[PDB]
Amino acid sequence: EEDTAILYPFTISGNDRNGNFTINFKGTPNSTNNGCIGYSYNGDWEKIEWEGSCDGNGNLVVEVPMSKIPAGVTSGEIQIWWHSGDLKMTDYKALEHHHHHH
Ligand SMILES: C[As](C)(=O)[O-]
Repeated sequence: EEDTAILYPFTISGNDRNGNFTINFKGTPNSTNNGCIGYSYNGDWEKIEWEGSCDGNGNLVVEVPMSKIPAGVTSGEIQIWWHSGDLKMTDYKALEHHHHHH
């Protein structure tokens, strides 16, 4: 699982579930891609799947409602699974956290 995916750990509030978890990916223009927002919940690893294509500028914005992550969850990993060309996460915003991946 971890070993074949490209990994981006995160932590969040256990309580606040307003808005979206928004993720910016940069990659080959017109590539197709998928992955998840994974997290631990009561000792299970749960996955919210995402998928999309990069546009002509190489950009892919993924939006996942925060409501999909159960209350009490405080940590996880954004993962890239399939990437037809190149893909990397550059940024995400969840709740009050504006994160840049250097
Ligand atoms: C605010 As930061 C250190 O997660 O880019």
